[PDB]
Amino acid sequence: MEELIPLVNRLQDAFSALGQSCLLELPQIAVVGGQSAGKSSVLENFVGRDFLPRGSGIVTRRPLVLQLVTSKAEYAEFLHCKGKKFTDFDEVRLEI
Repeated sequence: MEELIPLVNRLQDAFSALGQSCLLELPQIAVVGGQSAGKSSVLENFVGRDFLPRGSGIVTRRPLVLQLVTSKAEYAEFLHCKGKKFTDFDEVRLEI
């Protein structure tokens, strides 16, 4: 169809910021894998940049909603970082 993924992204974003995500958990993809499965590398190969935390033991302690949008430019933005544009993906991991 046309504009389904970006539309639901807006819905997810709208549901994300006003914490009432109990109504949510609506259709979307959830990533499940062992610590040794290397699921982090798969995601990093999608973006084409390293931006996920690395360290001994589990580093991901919060559910990460990763919304990928095709664009000519390359940057990232956090909802809790209103208006700020990240161009350094090494800064992105540190922010997470």
